[PDB]
Amino acid sequence: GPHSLRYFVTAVSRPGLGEPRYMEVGYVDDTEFVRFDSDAENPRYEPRARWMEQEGPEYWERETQKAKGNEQSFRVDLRTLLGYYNQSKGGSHTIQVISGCEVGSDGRLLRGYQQYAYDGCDYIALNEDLKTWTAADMAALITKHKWEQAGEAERLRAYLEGTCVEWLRRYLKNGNATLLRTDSPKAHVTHHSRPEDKVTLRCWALGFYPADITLTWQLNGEELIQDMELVETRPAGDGTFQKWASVVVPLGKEQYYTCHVYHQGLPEPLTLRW
Amino acid sequence: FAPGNYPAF
Amino acid sequence: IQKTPQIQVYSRHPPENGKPNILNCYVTQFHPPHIEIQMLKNGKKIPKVEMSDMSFSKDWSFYILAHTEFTPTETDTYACRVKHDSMAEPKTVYWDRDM
Repeated sequence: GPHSLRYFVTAVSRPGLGEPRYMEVGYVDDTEFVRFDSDAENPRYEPRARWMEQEGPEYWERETQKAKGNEQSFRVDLRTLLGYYNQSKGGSHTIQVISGCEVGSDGRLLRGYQQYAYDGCDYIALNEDLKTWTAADMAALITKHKWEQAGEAERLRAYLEGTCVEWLRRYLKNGNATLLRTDSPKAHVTHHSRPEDKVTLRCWALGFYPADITLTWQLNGEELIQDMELVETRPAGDGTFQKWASVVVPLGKEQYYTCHVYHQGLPEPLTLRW
Repeated sequence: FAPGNYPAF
Repeated sequence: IQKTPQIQVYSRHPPENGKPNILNCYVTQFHPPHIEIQMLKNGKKIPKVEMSDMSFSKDWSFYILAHTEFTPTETDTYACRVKHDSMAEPKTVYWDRDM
């Protein structure tokens, strides 16, 4: 399937409490592999996945130097936006950026993106074409004009189409045993009694990778999608994921309901009943 | 390889 | 824009007393970022908690995982205490091991 390289950046001002909190987190697919945090004892870019041990000390030095530069850039950005939006220095504010590229199974580029947000709202975003920007409001329009007349989209397009894809491939090669693996879900159903003759059936799916999975309850063929209570797939702290889906049913008639689990580690979808 | 230049707003 | 975090507490494996396991506290869909997250064992702060899987969704709200290795016992109680600006009071979600 298609793979992705994502960098999540967040800058948070904290007036009185010093200079802003700055963090960068990188993901190859759903797996975290690099991190930077300004609050660390001594802030460095560092690995979060074992396979990144294959990069030498020159890699980590350059990433750290990049991050140090980016921190200063987002400090300025934070101060700039105070002027633009006419806000006081006493309040805390957040800038978030998501940047990445996605490649197909053959390693060729599918799409690239970068989006900025201020205090949780869309600020400025690169378009599908990778040539132009789109601004959410008038503060972002000022930024839009700065970036057009400096040719920022040209430098970013080069990074996304060239540099981003080339390193993603290397990460997929170096981390193949981790990134290209497939852990199958182990599933089971739990029974939970309730008032007024009802029963909650919960279908669990544990220890699977990658994260993409479908849980569904059925009754005589039809999928109970709207009547399902659900949680978003969630990491289990070891590079695997888990999920559960539940539905309320009448007492005694539990066997007529069935849970179906669709995952790429399951050549045939699981079907559990109780 | 993280982005090395976020241009200022 | 101010969103309350969802707090979910779960182990890596179906819990069995005296078997090494991983307890997770996944805190999701919150804004702003400022947040205090404590993993508790019998009301006492657990010392070595790893913070990981920080990211955000399409609506820009934050997701973050707190987790630690542990071994369940019949008596011990594990919980996750969270403080965030959207809450009137710190929220404590206990680990329901029978869910």
